[PDB]
Amino acid sequence: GRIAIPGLAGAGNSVLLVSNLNPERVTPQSLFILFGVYGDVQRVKILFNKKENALVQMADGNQAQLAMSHLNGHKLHGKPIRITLSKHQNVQLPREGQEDQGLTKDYGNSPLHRFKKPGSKNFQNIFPPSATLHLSNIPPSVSEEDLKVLFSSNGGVVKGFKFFQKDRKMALIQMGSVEEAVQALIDLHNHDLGENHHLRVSFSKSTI
RNA sequence: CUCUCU
RNA sequence: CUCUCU
Repeated sequence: GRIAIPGLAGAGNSVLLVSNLNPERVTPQSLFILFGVYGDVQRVKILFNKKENALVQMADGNQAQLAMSHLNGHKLHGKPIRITLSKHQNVQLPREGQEDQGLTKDYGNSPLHRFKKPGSKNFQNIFPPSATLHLSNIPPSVSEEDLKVLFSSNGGVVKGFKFFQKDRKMALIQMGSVEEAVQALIDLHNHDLGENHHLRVSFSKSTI
């Protein structure tokens, strides 16, 4: 009789097979915002411009499971994303400053995101995609009237909005749909006014 | 000059 | 049509 495949037992891999995307319209940064709220990309391999495919490396297999749970089938920019638990474990990283520039993005020392093992404070603000938003790291350099233009730029129905007088880094906001709220996260998370002064974006725990 | 719930 | 194109 023929031989078997001993590598077929390869589960809990911490990588994701990320497939069926439109690489014409979704960047390593858009991926990084999404997968990095859910579970923290250490790397983003993209194969080439018409493979329609990527091979993501996340912090842990349970965090990869949660990212998959929110992103397998996701509606962004055109095509529905496809995902599975992969078969790999690491990516090689090409060179010191070549092709890692967009096709093997090193987030192992990210400029602005990280996670740890479960039970850390890092997990406290992960919420499922909802029409209601919770917004943070907001500088004195903007007001209510500016933040309306940010979320209106999405197209764009701002339902609701209350600034946080109690703790002035923050606001609560709401949109007319979940897809508006999702694309407002994809847009405005890390919209930079300065070196630490940028928008930070989650879905809400609670209502306005 | 760093993280996120009213 | 589902994975390392340096």
